[PDB]
Amino acid sequence: PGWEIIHENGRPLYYNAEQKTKLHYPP
Repeated sequence: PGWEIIHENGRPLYYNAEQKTKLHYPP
């Protein structure tokens, strides 16, 4: 929960503020 999706340097990557996480794909 909390994970989202935004733009880092041009590509849409997964975001997360609830746990302060980031990525481009799930586990």
